[PDB]
Amino acid sequence: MRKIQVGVTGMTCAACSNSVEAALMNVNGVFKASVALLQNRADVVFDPNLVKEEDIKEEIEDAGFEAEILAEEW
Ligand SMILES: [Li+]
Ligand SMILES: [Zn+2]
Repeated sequence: MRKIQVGVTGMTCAACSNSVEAALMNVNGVFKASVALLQNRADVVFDPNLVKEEDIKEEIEDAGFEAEILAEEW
């Protein structure tokens, strides 16, 4: 696995953050998704054999938000 810190804009309630988490957990290859409503962040642990950063970004976009990778954690 690798871990990325994704920036997300548009989340303004608990349901929003939950929706982003749910969306991410439905992406094949994503092991863990932790969303921080207050910080415009979604931290994602994923298997690069099965999914990449762009796909993670796209899943968040498809959910209804805007996203870009902020940093690689490990
Ligand atoms: Li925010
Ligand atoms: Zn909301």
